[PDB]
Amino acid sequence: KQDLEKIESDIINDWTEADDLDDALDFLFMEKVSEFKIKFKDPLKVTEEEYRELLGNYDSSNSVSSNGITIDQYTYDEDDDIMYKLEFTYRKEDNKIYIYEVQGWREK
Repeated sequence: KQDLEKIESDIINDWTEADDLDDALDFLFMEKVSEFKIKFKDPLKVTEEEYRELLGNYDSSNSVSSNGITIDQYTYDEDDDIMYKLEFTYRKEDNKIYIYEVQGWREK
């Protein structure tokens, strides 16, 4: 019954859908990408804090939400007068965020 040595020796875990998206964002945020759009047949489930981790340090935001949906917009002030706009379309119920759509683009 000393297989609990196996349990503490165990490496976990750790990946989650958010991590997987976050990793994509990493790519999609590069200076060379001018704009991307990702639509989800089945929405990408995510926790409130997982969602806050995906946003990381925007300068400003605005969101609007009629019916079950929230179009949430985020701004990242960049160099040479360029704003970066990230936008998440999502239903939330509750404490768990169901992203139906992510969009990115830049503006002067």
